[PDB]
Amino acid sequence: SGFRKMAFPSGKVEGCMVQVTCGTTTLNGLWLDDVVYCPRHVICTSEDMLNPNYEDLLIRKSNHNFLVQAGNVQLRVIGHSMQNCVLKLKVDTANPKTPKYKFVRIQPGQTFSVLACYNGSPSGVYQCAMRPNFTIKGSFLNGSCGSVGFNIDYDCVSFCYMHHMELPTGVHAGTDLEGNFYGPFVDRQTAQAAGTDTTITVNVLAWLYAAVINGDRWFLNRFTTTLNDFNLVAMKYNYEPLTQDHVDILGPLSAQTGIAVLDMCASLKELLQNGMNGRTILGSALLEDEFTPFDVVRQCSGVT
Amino acid sequence: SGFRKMAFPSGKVEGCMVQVTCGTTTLNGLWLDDVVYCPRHVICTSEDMLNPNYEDLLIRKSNHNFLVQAGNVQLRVIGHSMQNCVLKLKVDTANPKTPKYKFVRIQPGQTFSVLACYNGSPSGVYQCAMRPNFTIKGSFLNGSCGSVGFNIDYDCVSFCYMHHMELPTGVHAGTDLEGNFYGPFVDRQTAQAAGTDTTITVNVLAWLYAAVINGDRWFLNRFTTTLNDFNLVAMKYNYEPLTQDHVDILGPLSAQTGIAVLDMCASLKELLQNGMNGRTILGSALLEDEFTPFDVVRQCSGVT
Ligand SMILES: Cc1cc(C)cc(CC(=O)Nc2nncn2C)c1
Ligand SMILES: Cc1cc(C)cc(CC(=O)Nc2nncn2C)c1
Repeated sequence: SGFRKMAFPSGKVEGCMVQVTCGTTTLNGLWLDDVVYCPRHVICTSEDMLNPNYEDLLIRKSNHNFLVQAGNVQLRVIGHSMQNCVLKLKVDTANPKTPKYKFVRIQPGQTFSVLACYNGSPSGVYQCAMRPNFTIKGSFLNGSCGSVGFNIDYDCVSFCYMHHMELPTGVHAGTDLEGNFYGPFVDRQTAQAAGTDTTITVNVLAWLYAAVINGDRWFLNRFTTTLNDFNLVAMKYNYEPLTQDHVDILGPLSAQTGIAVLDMCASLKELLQNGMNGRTILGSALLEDEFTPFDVVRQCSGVT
Repeated sequence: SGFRKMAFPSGKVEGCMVQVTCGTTTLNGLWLDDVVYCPRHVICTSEDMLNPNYEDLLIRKSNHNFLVQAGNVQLRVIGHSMQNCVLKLKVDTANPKTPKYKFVRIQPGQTFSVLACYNGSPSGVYQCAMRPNFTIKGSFLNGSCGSVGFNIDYDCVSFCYMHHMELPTGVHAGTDLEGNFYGPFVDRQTAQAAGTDTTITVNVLAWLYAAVINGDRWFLNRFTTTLNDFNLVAMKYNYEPLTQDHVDILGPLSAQTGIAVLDMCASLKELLQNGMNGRTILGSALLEDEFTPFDVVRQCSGVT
């Protein structure tokens, strides 16, 4: 028992991190097979970032201008191309440590682990959620760009995120591995509105089930609710509307605990309307939304 | 910017995990050089665990009874010995993936990453603190025993913890890598009092400095305090007494932010006496004590 904000073991991803330098900018790259993927802003100086013409900036660069180092060994760049906001640097050597992998575009509300890196070296790993507004609340300093987000299903790493920037508000924006930004964000140093964010209702409910499984039960009540009634409360408190698809995904947790999803919704309703009253759930004094129903099942069953 | 409960990259430790089976019990082992380290209770059946005579149980076991598998390959056991609560299984092959390592005994209040494993396979990684009462609040199910805690300084892994058991209260107990339990705990299925726990004051102050660095400043006030006055408040709220050694370790964070340690203590005093008033600090609605001053400096500077 016990429930923690657990990240995936990062080893398979650590073996893919490289340092990419172009001119005076250094950031991280992801080496999979004979291709290194990195944010295209590696070709910019901070001066260019105000309004960069990436096509023009990339034309002034040749394969020999992209310095790729994997630990202490230099990779020979034999091709370069821009795909959306990522550069793909073809190298003459396939990464011997390339794990089985996929590139996936996750949905808002889904979770993933981030391996924060600097100069191609791993600094740490943490679990986070893609917010409903397509930002992430990470921990990224200058040089962290190119650090990636991922999930792991047994031996296959699904890469879902590459870090590109910090918004003026301190939240983080990035792309899938085809270079497409999550959200309306552009790789330009400009005012960028992240939309209104909401709490991931299905995740909070999943976390309440994890709390019951692990012994924290004080919030369970004698009430029930309907999806319509619950959604009027979810609206007031800036929670995502709960759908039958969300109830269906909570099925296994409802079956394991014997607590009907709408009964757990009534507990969540009372917690929203009355607060925690100075009490905690799984060591938290707020309603946690960074665990999906899949994460709860995985952690509660010990999937490796 | 941003501040997360970051774990160390687990790759170097993942390469050391093996599965150890003895009779009908399977748990995790740590393979470093030609030695596999695992909890000695691998030789017990649940029946033995009520009051085990480990010396007698181990005498009935031979090298061929310890089945050690590293992924899918079998290791040949050529020696076995018990050191405190750990078994050391000498194998005929040195782990090719053995990183530079040390065995260290951490102090209460210090933090480390745990690589949770099942059947010798990694499931996830999370950061936690050794509580002042020498327990840890982890996430461990049946089969997680032998999972280890560690810190990493550049290329050297300092192993500090090996998981052994869950107390009847749901908190976790384990040993250093020489098999010595942290705390008064015994590897026996019996009633075991974990002492009174307290909040790690120096860590909360370190986390308040991290909050100021990352923009969360609402808690800063016009007050100061003394170590004596602060400790009267720390006593009332079950916080560890702050010492000059703790103030000295907070030195770098005080210098970086320009906020005197006793001024930050006055903010902490007001937060203890008045609460958060429904506000948050770094995404938390409680005072976080699982970040040491070293962790804050490391994360705020991007150490790899
Ligand atoms: C001027 C400029 C403009 C853009 C669009 C991107 C960057 C990189 C960046 O913000 N990186 C970073 N990652 N975490 C925190 N920070 C500061 C820089
Ligand atoms: C009966 C008995 C007695 C002892 C002293 C140890 C064990 C292993 C154990 O408790 N392992 C475990 N690790 N996380 C959660 N749990 C249940 C079993």
